[PDB]
Amino acid sequence: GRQFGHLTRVRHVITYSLSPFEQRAFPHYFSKGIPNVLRRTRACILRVAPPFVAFYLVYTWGTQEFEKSKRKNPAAYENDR
Amino acid sequence: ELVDPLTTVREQCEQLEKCVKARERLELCDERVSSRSQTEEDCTEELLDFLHARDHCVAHKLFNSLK
Amino acid sequence: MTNIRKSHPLMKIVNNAFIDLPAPSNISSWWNFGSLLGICLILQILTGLFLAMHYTSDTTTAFSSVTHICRDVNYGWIIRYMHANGASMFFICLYMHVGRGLYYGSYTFLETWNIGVILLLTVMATAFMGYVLPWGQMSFWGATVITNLLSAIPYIGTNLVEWIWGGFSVDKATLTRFFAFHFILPFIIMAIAMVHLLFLHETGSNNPTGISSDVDKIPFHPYYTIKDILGALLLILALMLLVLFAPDLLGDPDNYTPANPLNTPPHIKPEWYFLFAYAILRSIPNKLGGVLALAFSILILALIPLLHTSKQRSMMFRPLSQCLFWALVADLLTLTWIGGQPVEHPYITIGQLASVLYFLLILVLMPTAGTIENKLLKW
Amino acid sequence: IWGGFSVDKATLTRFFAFHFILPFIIMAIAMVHLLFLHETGSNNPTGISSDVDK
Amino acid sequence: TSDTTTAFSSVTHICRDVNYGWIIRYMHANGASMFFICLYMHVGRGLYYGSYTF
Amino acid sequence: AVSASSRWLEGIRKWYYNAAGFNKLGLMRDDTIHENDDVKEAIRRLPENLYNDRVFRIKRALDLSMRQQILPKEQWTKYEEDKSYLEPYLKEVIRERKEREEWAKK
Amino acid sequence: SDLELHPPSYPWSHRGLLSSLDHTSIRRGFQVYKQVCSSCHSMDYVAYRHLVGVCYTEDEAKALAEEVEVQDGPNEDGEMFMRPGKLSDYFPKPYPNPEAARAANNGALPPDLSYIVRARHGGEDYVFSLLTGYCEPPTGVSLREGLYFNPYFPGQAIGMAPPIYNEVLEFDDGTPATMSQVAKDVCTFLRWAAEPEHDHRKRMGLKMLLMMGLLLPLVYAMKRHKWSVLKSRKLAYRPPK
Amino acid sequence: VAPTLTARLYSLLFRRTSTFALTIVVGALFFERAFDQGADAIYEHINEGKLWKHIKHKYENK
Ligand code: HEC
Ligand code: HEM
Ligand code: HEM
Ligand code: FES
Repeated sequence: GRQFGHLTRVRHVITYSLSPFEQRAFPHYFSKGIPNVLRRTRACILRVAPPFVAFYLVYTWGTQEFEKSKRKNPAAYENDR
Repeated sequence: ELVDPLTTVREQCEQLEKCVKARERLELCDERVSSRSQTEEDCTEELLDFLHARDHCVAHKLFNSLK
Repeated sequence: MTNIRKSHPLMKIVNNAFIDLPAPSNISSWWNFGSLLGICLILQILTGLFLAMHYTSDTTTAFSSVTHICRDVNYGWIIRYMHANGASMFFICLYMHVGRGLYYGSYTFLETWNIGVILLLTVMATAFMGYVLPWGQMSFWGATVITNLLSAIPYIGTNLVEWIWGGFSVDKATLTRFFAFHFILPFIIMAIAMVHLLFLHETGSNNPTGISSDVDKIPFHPYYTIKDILGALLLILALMLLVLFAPDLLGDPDNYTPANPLNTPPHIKPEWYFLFAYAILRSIPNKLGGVLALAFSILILALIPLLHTSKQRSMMFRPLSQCLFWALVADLLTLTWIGGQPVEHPYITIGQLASVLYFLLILVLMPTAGTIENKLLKW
Repeated sequence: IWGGFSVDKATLTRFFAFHFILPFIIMAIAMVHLLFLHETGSNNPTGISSDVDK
Repeated sequence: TSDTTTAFSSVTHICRDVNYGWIIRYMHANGASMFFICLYMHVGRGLYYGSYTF
Repeated sequence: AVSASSRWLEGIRKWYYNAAGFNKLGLMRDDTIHENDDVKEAIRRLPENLYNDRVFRIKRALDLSMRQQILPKEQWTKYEEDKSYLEPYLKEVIRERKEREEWAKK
Repeated sequence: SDLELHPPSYPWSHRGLLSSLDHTSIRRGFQVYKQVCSSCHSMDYVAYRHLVGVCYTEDEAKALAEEVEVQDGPNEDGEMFMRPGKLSDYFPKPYPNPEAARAANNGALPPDLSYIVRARHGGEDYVFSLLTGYCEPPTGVSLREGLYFNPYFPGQAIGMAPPIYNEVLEFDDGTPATMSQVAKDVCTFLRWAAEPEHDHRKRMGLKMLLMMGLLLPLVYAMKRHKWSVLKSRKLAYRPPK
Repeated sequence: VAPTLTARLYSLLFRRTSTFALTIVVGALFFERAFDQGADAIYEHINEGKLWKHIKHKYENK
């Protein structure tokens, strides 16, 4: 109903925070962040890539398969007859 | 006169192997055709092949060669 | 509520559908689209208007006018492309807004989902006519078949086609009609949006974990506004770059020639998103049975919420579902490129190959997934 | 607003758009005009508080 | 059609070849007029009872 | 007819159980569950000792996800220990309605 | 299914991102059209408004225009004009009518060149290599009389008699005309014609990018700056419990 | 010890939001007059003799 008032009931939690001025926009964003980028990227790339392979394969597979099938009329039947 | 840069740049790439290499195929076609040309055979298909990579070389060169 | 300036017109108290609308803490930039979608649209209306300001719909006029637009009209070149290219962007903006729904199972909300369903169906024809408006060679021929397509109705179609034509052919009035349709139509959507939104206020947005967020909320204004602002700003270049330096990239239609009913194009394709359906369309030799599928293609979205198979909504915890999920992703994109192919024999097979797969992914695999997994965790 | 030295073509075309879209705007506004009315309700010919009888 | 050359001849053509092109055009124009006198009264009521108090 | 394979079943279980990140966020199986009607009143019948603890971990959980940090693995939940506390309450609500559902058939 | 050739990718003075056109070559590229292409293919969409773009002085382009036009204008006071007057006039067609065009071309219909660039696939290099490419009919192939073999050509038999030879003409420059130079010169000309805005449209294209990098981090910072308090939260669960 | 311009600046300008707002337009004005003036040179520096601005001098007023 009333959005902030009545949602849940919660007791004996404590919270701490600072003025945004009190702290920095990039607390080692570069150094400390780069590992975090890496670690989780693999958890996905396990389950992400495998299909993308398949298309590109088939993509070229059919591409070639398409090409010679079309490209060369005197391929199987050459122009002796 | 002026002979153009083109005809020159024409020759520099046709000098390359795959050019003359397939140019043989043209004759491999052509000569066989010359006897057998009664049948449907034509070397056009190969001509394009011949000319394709041919001017792929000719690409970069003459545009510089021109004004 | 003493001296609150948001009471005085009550209208400002309706405004608190935003600024105090709470939201869960963790929200991915995946969620920034709903915003963008509305924003992508606002621009549309405006630009899609000023066009008309110099535009004329007439069989003789329209092309030469549109010719004249980028010629003599101040910035007639920026604007037209702002309209067209901006259209494209609206799509990929849109699909993600879909993709989020699935991948977390946000579709669990039934009605809100359905509104999106209808909402989707609407948008296509808009562009469709919007694409005919150029009266280019393709636009003539493209609609020519797509409209002629509907003739496959066993009985009532015969009259009905010429009716929507208003003729034996594509002739003038068939143009003019569309203009009106294509003109009014967005306003309708904008209304519908306010419905689609509305239910959402009832139950609130969901969170990536697929878990009740009740315990932790956020005042909307200080934060998500910002991430949107940036998110909004993301869109800018995305169009700006394309629209400015390299116009003709997704401007893939090559036809600036006057539409010729005598001439027929050797290649016939709609633009991209129009293809993947049209790809399936190419597949079936049966004329009627094919159309039946194309219809059935999308609408199963609404069916999907019947397919909630598991005790956990989101797919972030189900690898296999996720495995499945990404699998389907490609099957579409293939068809796209497939529909982007002439109908030589591998493609012929290929579509036939990829076609039945598509539904099969949906219609068989996905439900059984959690069934195992429900059983797996011993749930 | 002409877009010209005279009444010529574009001055026409513009209006068409304007004259075309414009009602939809009004229809929206109506829903505002109405809205407040729900707040305080309609009045009665006597110019008197109607509270007692509805 | 809105065009300097077209519009008139088109509108000519409307009541000519268009099914009921005669009823419709007048439904539009004449119907416009009615909207006015409908409207003013809605004003007049407001004053004569002072409904403008809102 | 499974005995040794039964033993073989648990590995993938333990494996699959380890293939879903919430183990690595310190969750359990129960709090994972998608809501439902039975879910609802089930919540009612909980004692706070769990209930509150149910709360915090969730609240704990969400925050981490905000910052894209996964719990230090040492502290990850353990396939040996899964708390079923939900279900002994769940079967009640399931059961009773099935009667009403049926007893109101005829 | 003539093997669809591609004209190879040529570098261009404009090919680069910020790369622009030379108008001098354009000055020439006009001349040939002014000389040749007016044979059949016209361009209906261009006024004499060119002035400074290809650098032409108004007077020049005017006098350049005023030479061109000149048709009737006295039909019982209902007109058009001789001698264009202003430069807003477009460029006279060689043909009154698709009929007079096609029959004269013997069933061939010369396309407009106005927009022709962005129409065909293969860019301007298409025509360049097209006008470049003409080959002798390979062994065992025949043509229609008008049709001339060209490998690029989709049917590879084109009714267009190859116009260009080395020094067909002289240039307004006076640079010796070269079948290649002649070819390359007009290529830019049309390519610009379909895109008069072009060399300008990159200005803001440049201008926006310089502006562009400024804002993005600032927000992203302020973003983080606001969010900073969010990601800095600390929970403590201390049930007295 | 003197305050870094920052400590000056807020005290001077950013404190009163009007001023804080006021300066915004002010520099923005001088900004564009200088800003666009630079890029075009860079632009036309990049394209030399491709433009009438360079080209047209060949034939301009004869
Ligand atoms: C012989 C009269 C004539 C000359 C002179 C002439 N054109 Fe051609 N042109 C034609 C005709 C006729 C065709 C089409 C022939 C065919 O389709 O086989 C054609 C083909 C073309 C095409 C390609 C048509 C297509 O399908 O894309 C272009 C572009 C073109 N002309 C423009 C030019 C240009 C550029 C020049 C100067 C090199 C020129 N015309 C000079 C008559 C001419
Ligand atoms: C969801 C918003 C819109 C969609 C999907 C849409 C669809 C389209 C499309 C796809 C085009 C083709 C663009 C092109 O060919 O360059 C187009 C053009 C056009 N649209 Fe829309 N449009 C939208 C907004 C509008 C609006 C609001 C209007 C009317 C105010 C409008 C009127 C036009 C006009 C006049 C054109 C002519 C330009 C042309 O067709 O090429 N569009 N529209
Ligand atoms: C023009 C098209 C659309 C617009 C403008 C639009 C707009 C929005 C907006 C602004 C939101 C709120 C942001 C959010 O909840 O993440 C939203 C939410 C939603 N929309 Fe739409 N949407 C569109 C299309 C769709 C479609 C096609 C569907 C489904 C078929 C859909 C389903 C949803 C759902 C499920 C949500 C809530 C998701 C959640 O809270 O997790 N929307 N939409
Ligand atoms: S009916 Fe014309 S192609 Fe299928």
